[PDB]
Amino acid sequence: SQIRQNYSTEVEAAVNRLVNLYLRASYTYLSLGFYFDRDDVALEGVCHFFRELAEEKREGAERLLKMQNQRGGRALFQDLQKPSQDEWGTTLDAMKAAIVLEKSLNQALLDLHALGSAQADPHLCDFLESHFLDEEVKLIKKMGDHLTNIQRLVGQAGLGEYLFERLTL
Amino acid sequence: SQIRQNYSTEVEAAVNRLVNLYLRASYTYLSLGFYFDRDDVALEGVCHFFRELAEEKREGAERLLKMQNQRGGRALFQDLQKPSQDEWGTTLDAMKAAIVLEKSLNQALLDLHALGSAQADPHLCDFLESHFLDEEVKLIKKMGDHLTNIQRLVGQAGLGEYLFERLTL
Amino acid sequence: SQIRQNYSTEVEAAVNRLVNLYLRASYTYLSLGFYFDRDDVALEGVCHFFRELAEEKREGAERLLKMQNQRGGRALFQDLQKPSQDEWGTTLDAMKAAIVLEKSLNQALLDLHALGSAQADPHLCDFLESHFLDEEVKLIKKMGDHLTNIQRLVGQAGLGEYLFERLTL
Amino acid sequence: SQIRQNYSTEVEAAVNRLVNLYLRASYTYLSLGFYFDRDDVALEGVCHFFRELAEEKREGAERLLKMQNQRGGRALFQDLQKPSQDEWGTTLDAMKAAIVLEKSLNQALLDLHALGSAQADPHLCDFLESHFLDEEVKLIKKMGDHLTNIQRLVGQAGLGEYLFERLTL
Repeated sequence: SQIRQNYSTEVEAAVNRLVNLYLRASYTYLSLGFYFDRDDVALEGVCHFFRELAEEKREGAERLLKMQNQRGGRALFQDLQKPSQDEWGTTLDAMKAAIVLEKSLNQALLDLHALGSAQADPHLCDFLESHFLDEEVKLIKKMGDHLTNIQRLVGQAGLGEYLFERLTL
Repeated sequence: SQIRQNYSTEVEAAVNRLVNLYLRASYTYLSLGFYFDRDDVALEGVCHFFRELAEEKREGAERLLKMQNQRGGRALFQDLQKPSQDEWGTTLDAMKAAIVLEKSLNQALLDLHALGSAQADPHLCDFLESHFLDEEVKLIKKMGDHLTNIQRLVGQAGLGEYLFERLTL
Repeated sequence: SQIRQNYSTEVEAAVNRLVNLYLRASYTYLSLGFYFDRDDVALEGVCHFFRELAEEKREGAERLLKMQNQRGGRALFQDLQKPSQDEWGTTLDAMKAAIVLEKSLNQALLDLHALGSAQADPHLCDFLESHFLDEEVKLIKKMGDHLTNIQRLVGQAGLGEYLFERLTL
Repeated sequence: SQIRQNYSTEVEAAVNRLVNLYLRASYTYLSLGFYFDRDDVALEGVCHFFRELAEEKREGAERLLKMQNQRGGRALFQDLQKPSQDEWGTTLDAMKAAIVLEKSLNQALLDLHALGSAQADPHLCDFLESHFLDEEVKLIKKMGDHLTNIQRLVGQAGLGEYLFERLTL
């Protein structure tokens, strides 16, 4: 590549894997969202929460792909594996699964940042810090907040799950 | 002081102690507010309530400091002791601690008013009446109202604490 | 903490100490500001300068406290020690004391950044860089500029101090 | 008087004397203001300062006269003695004379408040507190501030007096 400069093949490959992770997360949130739109689940506020997150993760993947091209790397796409569950249980179960998912994305971000630091790639480090690391920390705090409120509420579970959907989401 | 007139050294000293009390209360409310912002507490309406009060108490201290200078007294600052607790328990526990705190501020206000009356300092008495005594009485009534509603609600405690935060605060 | 990830206990503790430092600085600027509001000092522009800084330092402490909660650390508050002086002398003396104070805050920021780098905590490093390090450098440059102008002016000290307050502050 | 209630003859008489004091102060400020409008003094900002105060004192006297009628007392007017000086010297001399004058008004206000308290006349006490006592304290603080700045400036007296008039008044 005529433009490629200070961009290691290790970072290029790790960026492609992170793209796959973000598209996988988007797919998981798509499944979470439509599960809560089932007539026998019917928690529209929970559906909207996860569908919003599906779009966020997809836009994350696109920003990584744009940056890959800006640095002169080459995007490589792999199969997207299906979400880990077909049915997601209660709002509590779903929010726990979502926190687990975001923490695995955050760890991938941190690992890629460590690689960029080891390769002395400051543009990559700045890119992750500006557009991903703070967003992950804020999102995980929000999900933690939600988890705590769901748990406080489902100590009469049906009533609690309805009130959280109506008054928080 | 060229401007000092009818302003006793006893009142000057008591004003400085009241400034310390108001800054201490501000600090306590700062700790109360961020406790309820913890991910394992997560009651944003309670956090906002106490953070608003932290600002009110700080503005109280500043008004006392401005008046101290207007009368020709000299502000003297002392160490600010840390809040009495590191963790504040439930919304009920926190609102009880807050009422206790405001009643101690109110008693300090009343004692300073009694001193000004004993020293025949009508400007001081009017200053306390216009800017502090009514505000304390209104605030304590509001906290009493909140206490009663929290108590009525936590007769299913988790559900009650969530509903109060969502629908009152 | 359910949300805590890549956040060492050493950083958590250093963040709490930085919160104490910023609240102490806020308290110092409160004392500086009201000193210049004394009827026998009467430099309103200097009072406004330091009172503005008291608010900035308080907002700094609050941003650190918010970030502490976002990462899953636990805020711990300690006694706030009183400012180092009761009377601050001339505008020159006060601006020297203020520069000394800001450089000690800056050094604490730099030490915390070094700790985060040693712990491979890029979210912390980015947080300090975005919200604190540039603000400190700009503020210290401004105080240096002010110091130089005060010094040029007080080579007829009373006249110089009045003109600086009227025409710069 | 059909309407007179809880209004002692001692308070009625003291209100009439305070009216004379306020009209005398108004007259003094009229003389101060036009002295600084002399072509051989020519400090227009000082002239405007004292002429503003002449109007304030006149409005004070009118408010006392209105209150006298509201309580059913009878206004009695006496000769107004001329100001104590024909020429007022420098801005420094004039501001010292003005502070002396305001402190004598303040002491008269405080004495009348003490009389009302001794006569258990709360309407009188409230009237003085709302409309006079705070205004006097603020005005005396401002004059103290001005005095300090004039003194700092006239440590090159002609230049100092010009700069104060131009940049403060």
